[PDB]
Amino acid sequence: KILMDSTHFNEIRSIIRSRSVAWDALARSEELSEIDASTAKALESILVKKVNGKTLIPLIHLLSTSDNEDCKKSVQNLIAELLSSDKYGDDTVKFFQEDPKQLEQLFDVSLKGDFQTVLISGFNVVSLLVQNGLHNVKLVEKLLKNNNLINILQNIEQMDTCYVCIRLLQELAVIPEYRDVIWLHEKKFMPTLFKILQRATDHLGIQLQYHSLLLIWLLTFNPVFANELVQKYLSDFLDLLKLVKITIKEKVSRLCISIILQCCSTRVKQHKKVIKQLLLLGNALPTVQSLSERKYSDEELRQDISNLKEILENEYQELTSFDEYVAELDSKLLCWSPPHVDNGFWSDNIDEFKKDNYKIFRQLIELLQAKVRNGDVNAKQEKIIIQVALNDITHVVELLPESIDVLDKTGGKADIMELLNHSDSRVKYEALKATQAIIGY
Amino acid sequence: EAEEKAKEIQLKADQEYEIEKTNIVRNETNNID
Amino acid sequence: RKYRQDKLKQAKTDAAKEIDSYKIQKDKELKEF
Repeated sequence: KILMDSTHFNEIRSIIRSRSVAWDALARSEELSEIDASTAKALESILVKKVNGKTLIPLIHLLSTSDNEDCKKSVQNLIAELLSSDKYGDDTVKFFQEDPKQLEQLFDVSLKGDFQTVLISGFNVVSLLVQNGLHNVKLVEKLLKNNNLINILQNIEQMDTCYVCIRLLQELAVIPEYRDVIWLHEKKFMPTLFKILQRATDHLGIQLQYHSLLLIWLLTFNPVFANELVQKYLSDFLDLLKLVKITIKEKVSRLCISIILQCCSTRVKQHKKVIKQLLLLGNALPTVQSLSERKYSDEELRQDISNLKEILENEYQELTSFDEYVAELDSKLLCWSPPHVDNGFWSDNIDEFKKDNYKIFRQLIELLQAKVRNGDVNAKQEKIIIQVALNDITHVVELLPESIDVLDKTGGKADIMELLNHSDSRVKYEALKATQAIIGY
Repeated sequence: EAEEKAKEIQLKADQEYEIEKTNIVRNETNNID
Repeated sequence: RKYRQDKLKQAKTDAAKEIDSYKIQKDKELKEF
């Protein structure tokens, strides 16, 4: 196979070879012809253990004729072994390149039959398509669109199948047309990649995560695909950074750094906007600063981390605390940021809050109302957000008192009164402080 | 075969650099046109 | 890996220079037309 050296590929090949059907037995059961049985036996002796060569067509015909699951698994295992073998496999790939019917038959066999047989056939098809002459974007797209490939990729329990699928996609990503096909497949099944990234952030799993990161980086190599994937998941960069920080593997960290840089690379559209959004939301600058302080054995990974840190510092140089506050308000997430407890920041941002008919004050009132609606859950993060919103409302009432009337009109006083009866002690104290700042002493 | 895979991965990076060179062709083409 | 990495820099420069010449050649055809 193309990536038969992987543990998942070896396990799939062993599973396929476990269900083996003899060519003579298939011929006896009218599942193959005598010449087809002889060709299948020759191929089995050559690969599973003489090369069939031109006889591989009779073996494929016998496999198609033998609809039994065991026979299909044996044929897939023989094909995978031939692809792994140096003498064999290459001849089959050349024949498929010369005759598109053979390539079409191999593509149809891929992701078909038994799960082990489907995996072996897909690996054989990927190995055949590895050659430039036999490469076909349409065949790769058809194999990806198969339900078996999607099930293998989404098989959380079957980590080996997902790792094999990710490795096959990464290998196919070299060809630009196959790279576009892999990008389309990623756009279709981004949920599997997101789940893999979340599992890595929170062995077979490590290899699958590394393959997924490599495929993501290969897709992001194209600026259009990177720009499209940037808006697909705003938290993808944060998840990748968390996985890189958690993972100690140099290769995985380097791949994550390259993927993060590709999204913020100048080639991708809205590079400055994407970098600013990443720094404001995922705290790219602090993570990059922490990574720079940490020592990495790999020189390439260290250089990538240094470049990412420089890019984050350049992006944060233009940004200010006001941009961070605006991003936090837009994301409706507040965890007692330094600006909330900074008297100078509130004093210098009081006019900005009341600007545009107190647009920031209205947004804060809406966030407080949403937290009050979400106050039934009374989660720790929700309680912290509610307390931060109450503190911000108290500050915007103490300074620029004109906003107090707007808050009262928008139900801010009612929200504060409702929060005064909250079970949480901190929320009740914050609401009492806001009420005291409103009309109290 | 582990060393060959690293060279092949680096060879893929050479193709990516060549693709980057092909990207500069678009900028050069607009000036000639 | 280092040998192929060095070829990436050469590919990024040789292909870009060759592609720029091709664009100039296309401009000559447009001027003749």
